[PDB]
Amino acid sequence: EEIPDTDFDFEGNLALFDKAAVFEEIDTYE
Amino acid sequence: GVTQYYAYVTERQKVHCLNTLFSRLQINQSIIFCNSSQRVELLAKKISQLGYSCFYIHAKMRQEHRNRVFHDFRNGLCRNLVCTDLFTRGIDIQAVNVVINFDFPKLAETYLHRIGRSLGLAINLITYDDRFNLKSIEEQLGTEIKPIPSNIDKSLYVAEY
Repeated sequence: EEIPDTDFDFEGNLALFDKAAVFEEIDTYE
Repeated sequence: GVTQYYAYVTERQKVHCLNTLFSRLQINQSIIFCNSSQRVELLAKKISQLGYSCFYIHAKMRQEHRNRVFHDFRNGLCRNLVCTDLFTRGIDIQAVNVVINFDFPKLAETYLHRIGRSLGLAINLITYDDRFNLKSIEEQLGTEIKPIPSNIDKSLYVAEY
């Protein structure tokens, strides 16, 4: 429903997910 | 020969993301997977509002309805198909060069049955809630799903290239 007039910012949003750090946290605590 | 990528999104970002994919990818035909029948119909309504032709197919339909729609898709009557987990023997439509997991699957066996076989792209929409399933599926399959780059080489999925 929320569609800005500009292209979706793939790169900015991928900075919100530190995949390798999350995975390691998952292995340590979860 | 299938290049796997993920975009990191929230649920409220997914449609804008999908509209950007439609806009910027050299899709010939595409298959888009959601995690339920109800969400499938919802996304087909939405794709149609964004301007794109689509068919849709799910578990809550008669088998022969599903077969005809898929034959109509194979013949090019629409360019995108929205569906649930209907494939057992693989995807044998040659024109499909972009598969999209609008919802990331839970099980590695689900993911395999979606992504065999588009040259082609598999694009995964990943939310924070999908993080454990991303890790589990990467591990079970022995695969890596790389972050979507700003420029996708056309030789990876456009057959003229």
